[PDB]
Amino acid sequence: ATFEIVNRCSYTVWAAASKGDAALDAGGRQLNSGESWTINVEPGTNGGKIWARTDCYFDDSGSGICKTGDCGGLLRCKRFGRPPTTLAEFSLNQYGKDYIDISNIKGFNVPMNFSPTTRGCRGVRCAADIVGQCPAKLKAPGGGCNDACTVFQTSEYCCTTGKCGPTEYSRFFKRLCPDAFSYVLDKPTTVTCPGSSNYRVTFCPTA
Repeated sequence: ATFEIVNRCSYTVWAAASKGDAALDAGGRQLNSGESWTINVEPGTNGGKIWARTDCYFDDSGSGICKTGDCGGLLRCKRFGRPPTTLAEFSLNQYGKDYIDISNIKGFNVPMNFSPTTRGCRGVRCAADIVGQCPAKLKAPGGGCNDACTVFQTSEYCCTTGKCGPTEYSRFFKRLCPDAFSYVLDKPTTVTCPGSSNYRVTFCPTA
């Protein structure tokens, strides 16, 4: 119900929180190095995601653009962010439980730790330097490292028929970040927590 979004990176980022068809709390906010943003997420939200955006520019009305994770050019996101985007995923109060995970299925742009601040479970993280190690063909000019489905648009990478296996590209993300989904059908890396737990999403955790 309460998430703290901390930016431990030495660079500014524009946090974002959405569930695809609506914002979570204010949906987005500028987050300078060291600043923390506290938001409230309604119990039961399904398919919620938190992520960071880099190199953004917003006018007074709140309209603009970012190089990674841009959401329809809005400061306060309603829709999901545009790849590459390391994703903090969660579905709350699902059958008495809470479910969280980190995903690289949509690429990686910023290192991240996702941990409960209440008891009953553990957190997950993906802090390796994926952007610096990013394969030549996946590097995104705007910054970040694209997932292979975003770059090649193939049934295999996008797991279109719900029938797909790991790939050299998915193995890259998996190699650097074991505890994060590297592709749609990756062995679940989801964590189960008590219903209504509180959480903290830290960007650049080992920074």
